Amino acid sequence: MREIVHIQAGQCGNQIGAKFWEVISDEHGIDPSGNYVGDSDLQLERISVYYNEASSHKYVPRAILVDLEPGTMDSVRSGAFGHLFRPDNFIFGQSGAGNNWAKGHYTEGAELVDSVLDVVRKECENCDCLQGFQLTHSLGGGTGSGMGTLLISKVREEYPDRIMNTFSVVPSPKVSDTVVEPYNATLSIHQLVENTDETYCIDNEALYDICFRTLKLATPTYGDLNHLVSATMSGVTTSLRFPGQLNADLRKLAVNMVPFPRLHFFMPGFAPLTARGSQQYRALTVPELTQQMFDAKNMMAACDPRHGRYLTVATVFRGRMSMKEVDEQMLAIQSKNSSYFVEWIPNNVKVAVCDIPPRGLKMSSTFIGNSTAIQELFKRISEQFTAMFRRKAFLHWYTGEGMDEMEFTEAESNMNDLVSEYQQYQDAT
Amino acid sequence: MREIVHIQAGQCGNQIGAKFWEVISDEHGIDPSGNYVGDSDLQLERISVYYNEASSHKYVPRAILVDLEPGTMDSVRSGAFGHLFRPDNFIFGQSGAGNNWAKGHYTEGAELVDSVLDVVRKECENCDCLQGFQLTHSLGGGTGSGMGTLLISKVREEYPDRIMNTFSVVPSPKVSDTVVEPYNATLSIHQLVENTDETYCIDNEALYDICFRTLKLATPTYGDLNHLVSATMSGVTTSLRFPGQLNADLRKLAVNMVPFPRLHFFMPGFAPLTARGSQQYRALTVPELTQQMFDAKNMMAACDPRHGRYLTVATVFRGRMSMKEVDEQMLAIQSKNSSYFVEWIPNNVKVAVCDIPPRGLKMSSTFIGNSTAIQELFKRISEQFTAMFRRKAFLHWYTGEGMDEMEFTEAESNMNDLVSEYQQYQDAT
Amino acid sequence: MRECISIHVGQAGVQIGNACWELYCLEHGIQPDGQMPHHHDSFNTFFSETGAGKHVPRAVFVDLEPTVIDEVRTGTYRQLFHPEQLITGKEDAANNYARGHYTIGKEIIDLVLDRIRKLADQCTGLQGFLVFHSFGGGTGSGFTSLLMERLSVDYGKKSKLEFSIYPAPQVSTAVVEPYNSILTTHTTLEHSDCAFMVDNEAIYDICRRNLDIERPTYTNLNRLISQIVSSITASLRFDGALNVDLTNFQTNLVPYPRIHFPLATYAPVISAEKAYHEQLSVAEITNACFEPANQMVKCDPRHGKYMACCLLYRGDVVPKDVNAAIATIKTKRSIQFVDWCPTGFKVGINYQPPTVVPGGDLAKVQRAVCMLSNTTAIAEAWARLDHKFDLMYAKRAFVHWYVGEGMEEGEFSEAREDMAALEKDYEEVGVDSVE
Ligand SMILES: Nc1nc2c(ncn2[C@@H]2O[C@H](COP(=O)(O)OP(=O)(O)OP(=O)(O)O)[C@@H](O)[C@H]2O)c(=O)[nH]1
Ligand SMILES: Nc1nc2c(ncn2[C@@H]2O[C@H](COP(=O)(O)OP(=O)(O)OP(=O)(O)O)[C@@H](O)[C@H]2O)c(=O)[nH]1
Ligand SMILES: Nc1nc2c(ncn2[C@@H]2O[C@H](COP(=O)(O)OP(=O)(O)OP(=O)(O)O)[C@@H](O)[C@H]2O)c(=O)[nH]1
Ligand SMILES: [Mg+2]
Ligand SMILES: [Mg+2]
Ligand SMILES: [Mg+2]
Repeated sequence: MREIVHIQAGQCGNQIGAKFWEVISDEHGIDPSGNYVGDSDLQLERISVYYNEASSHKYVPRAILVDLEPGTMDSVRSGAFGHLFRPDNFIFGQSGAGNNWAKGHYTEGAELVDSVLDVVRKECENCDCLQGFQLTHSLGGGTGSGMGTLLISKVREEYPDRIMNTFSVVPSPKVSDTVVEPYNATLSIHQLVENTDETYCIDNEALYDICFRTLKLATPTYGDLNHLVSATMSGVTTSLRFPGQLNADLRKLAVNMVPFPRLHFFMPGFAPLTARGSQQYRALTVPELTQQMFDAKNMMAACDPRHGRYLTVATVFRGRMSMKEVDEQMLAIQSKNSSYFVEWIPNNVKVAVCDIPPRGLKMSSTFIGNSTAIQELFKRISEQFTAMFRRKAFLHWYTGEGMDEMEFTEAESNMNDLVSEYQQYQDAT
Repeated sequence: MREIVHIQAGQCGNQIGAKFWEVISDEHGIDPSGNYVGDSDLQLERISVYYNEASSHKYVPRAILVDLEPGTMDSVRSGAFGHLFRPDNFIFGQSGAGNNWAKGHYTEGAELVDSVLDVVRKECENCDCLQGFQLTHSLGGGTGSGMGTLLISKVREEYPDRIMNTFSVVPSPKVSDTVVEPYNATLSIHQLVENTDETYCIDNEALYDICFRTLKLATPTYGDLNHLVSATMSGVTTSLRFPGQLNADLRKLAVNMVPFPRLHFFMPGFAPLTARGSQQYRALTVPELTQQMFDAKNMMAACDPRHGRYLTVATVFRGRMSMKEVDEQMLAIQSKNSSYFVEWIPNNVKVAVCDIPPRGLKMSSTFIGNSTAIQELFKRISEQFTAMFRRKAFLHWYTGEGMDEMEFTEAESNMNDLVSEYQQYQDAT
Repeated sequence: MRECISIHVGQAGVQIGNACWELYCLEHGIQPDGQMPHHHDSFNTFFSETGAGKHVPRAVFVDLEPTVIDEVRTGTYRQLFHPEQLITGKEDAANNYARGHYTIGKEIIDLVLDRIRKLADQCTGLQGFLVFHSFGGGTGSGFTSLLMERLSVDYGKKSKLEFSIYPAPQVSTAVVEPYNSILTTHTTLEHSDCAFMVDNEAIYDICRRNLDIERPTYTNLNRLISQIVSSITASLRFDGALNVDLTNFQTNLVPYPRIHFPLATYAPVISAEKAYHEQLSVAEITNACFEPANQMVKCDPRHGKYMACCLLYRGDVVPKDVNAAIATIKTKRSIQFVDWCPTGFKVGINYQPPTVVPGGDLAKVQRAVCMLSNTTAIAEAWARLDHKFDLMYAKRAFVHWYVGEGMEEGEFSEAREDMAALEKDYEEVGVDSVE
């Protein structure tokens, strides 16, 4: 029951989804061929939430991988652990979006979302009781950004009374992967603010800092980055995937962390992160787990929480622990660290505890903070977009495929209004 | 309970500390790999004072080894008995202080002081009830004397209600290891006199004479020199690590040995010290232990006590003895040798007894005397500093990295003020 | 029916009590684990009786440092004590009166009083408290002075006996002993009923000559002090021809409200080999307890005068030769009484001979004498300590540790004038009275 439909967009979505399904199959004891090989029955107790049963006791993921360029699909099909996805779900075009929001939203988007919506409707009607949607993408690319936006809009139109999470790879401030980032970032963020429910912003430079400093890795790669992101996502889902002392669901998290309809940009974090050599010199316990959780250096978004106030915080533990210790340490953290907590939201900490530890670990924890440090990211993106649009660069290639400057002005106004409201609620008494 | 944090700065501190944790591990029966191997259960009764319990019954020392150059950490890490320290505590820079105080207190030490303090603070929270700090450094180097002072000032600003000890190695009159010794020593004492509860001063040639005429050694290397200091360092703490007839602790000594806030420069000592060949011709008993430690020949600081008067005296016995024998002789020593004891301090002797003898000995002790003869050491350093400062020799690489002439003339007036008050109490009636 | 509880404060109190409760468990035949293998009850006054055959002591062990309580928790007397009674802190007072009386000892006093109330309410015929504490320590001299201010308020008028450890003139461990002792005496002078003094140096000489030993560790001294403590409360637990309760000492040894400092004495103290060649009659153990070399405080009674006395015999003792021996003692001119005390003797005879612990230095005897004398000669002990305090305070040595830990410089002056008045009163009334 409570099935979740997973949608992956662009190269980043495809790679992150591949790592995510690797982690989920390892967690549920599913062989790469697609048949159960595990030992305990607690894995089989709730497997329909992500997987889907099929004849000869096979299990097929409920994922819909789609991207305009066929290279990622060919890679995921030819590589290992590609024998279990359903080929019908493999949807692709011929020519990529070319880092163009207009091309990804108005040119290939038409047919691509027609086919994707057909597949989505079939999967949903096959589902018994739909719980929500998951979409992993990037706000910097063309196909991922534009076509994920179109998919989100169509899914919102079709299923108004449903939840969906978006895992967005936000552009970095230091080094830009693409020259025209701000246009796509602004348009995508405007559309998401319009018609999404919750969004977990994830950066790349912050992940690289985490991997180099904490994990002590010399050559951090996209494999490790996607591993970290997938671990965070699995930690998020495990609360309803597995039984526990104090269960939590996606709707519970949304209710507890979203105080206002326009404030759903969270910062994720994971604990514990330790190097291979220095893992036997630490005592795994809730005190040190929370201590590692609640420091800025262990933040997956390139925003320093010391520059803002935590509007709300959620903490999903795993493994076996003591609720007395958990609540006592939460109270201690709140009392010692009151300065950067919002005064008019008393009791601004949500805690959930599961009962199944991750593979090869005694206990872990996932932290999700709705803070006011995203204001700086939105301000930086808005400033870059303002400069680029004022000098009118790269814009005739968004105007030449349907759009106009009215859309850009509206998106910039919406972004500025959002950041102003965010600051004004940070500085409220 | 009542655990202490060990901080080792400079090269001498790392070399002394590398031999200090050899004695503590042998006392508690801790294998070099880090797992308990001892037999008696009294050793493990109080292990949290120095060691830290980890996963799978592993013990990791509560030490923070830091030095500006990476040459010293290579030896301890790559050498034997370097498999038990935590790699996080190994903090080092790239370029040494170059025997400069300014390069270890303003320029290079400011880069590392924000990283070690994040490990000192982390160690305190995991600690149950902090007792105090222990610092081993040198007064003639650049990082041991410059940066070790910086750590003292910052720690004292965060834990005011704590007691810390400095096992400094004060320079020597006969030979100078570095040409610019007085500039570093004078500038460090001006800071150690303000943010330190007690300080144990140790010379180098006074350890050579002891190893020559008493231990009967012809070529005493630094391995046989730091071994003798470590025994004294481990004798102060042993009162709060093992049960005894008359217990003491770090705070208990500071009350008895420090009559005034500025007069806290002590002279340690040890007994028995006998050669390997000539240990069968002596009867190990209390009457000869007290006789051996009260002569000017057996003193680890090259200052003859006959030139001054003992203000207060401690005597931390070990082994198993009779309380009547101990208290009978310290009266005889005081009565027979009443000439060099201060008159306005009746009963200027503190005695404590433990119950666990040191490894390979029936009984031992440790002598700590707050004598007035230390005055003659500060008089000499202030004499050498004055001669160099008038000609402004070597001074222009201290002014070139932050400092100035006005700073020097205040660190020497304070030094001369202490000497004046260290003598007006010797002749006071 | 008659209940009294004992409080042990500091290391000296805990170590003494570790040997005192080894003696009570042997007199009443109580196994170390609380089970059982003049008597009809006996143990009811000290051992509260639980549902099963187990008896638990009415003791409250309190200390600030935990390095000595865990010795009791681990030692052979582990199953006896009630685990909730053993109260311990985090860090000691470090020989500081301020730390153990104003700042550190104030975070634990509320817990200690809870255990006292939970013990007094269970009993019905509570008589008084026994406090075992030192004088030169930090938590044995500053924390025990906080208990009397609180116990004397919750319980209005009850006898509060003490068993102190006076700092010896020559042999001494602490350096700030004159500071702790003067401050404690000035504060406990109003909330105490009778403070017995025992010196560490005097017992060294007693255990050296009479017992003929060479290595008298602290275990030997504590085994001898406990005999006096058990001799005082011998009439409570056993029948006798002439009983003496706890309140009898208050109205017989304290002529004035400020002069309540008797000094204990025990006899006979002989070795095992010397016991065979001695008759051990009543008429000579009385003589042995009166010689100046057998007193347990380093002061000679010859210099002073005996204000009052109290002899507590036990064993095979006839009430006739006790009178004859005492009458001879008064006639001897070595001792002398005060003019305003025509009668100065109080006797008490018990029917229980003293017991001997296994491996003890003392030998089995059938007679014993515990003499508690309130004499003027103790005034020389206050003068010596008052000179040490004035010597260090003139140069203001060690003061900065007390001032910065919750005290004012004026407190040291008040504690000095009080000891000057007490010393003056101890000789003004001990001198001859005109007319
Ligand atoms: N965390 C993470 N991010 C990635 C990874 N691979 C790519 N990205 C990000 O995703 C963006 C790629 O843009 P996409 O949306 O995939 O665009 P595309 O699929 O190449 O097609 P076009 O939009 O037409 O350019 C880059 O800017 C990267 O920052 C990855 O392996 N891990
Ligand atoms: N007792 C003892 N003293 C030592 C030993 N090794 C070095 N020393 C002393 O330590 C001093 C060295 O100065 P340090 O403070 O260590 O200087 P450093 O750590 O090399 O850093 P720089 O001052 O920048 O060179 C010398 O003057 C020696 O007297 C040792 O093994 N035992
Ligand atoms: N007779 C006797 N005296 C003892 C014994 N142990 C300690 N003392 C006395 O106690 C004195 C030390 O002061 P204490 O009150 O015991 O110190 P403490 O109880 O550890 O409390 P702190 O002062 O805070 O450390 C010494 O001078 C001894 O004379 C003992 O076993 N027997
Ligand atoms: Mg592409
Ligand atoms: Mg160096
Ligand atoms: Mg103590």
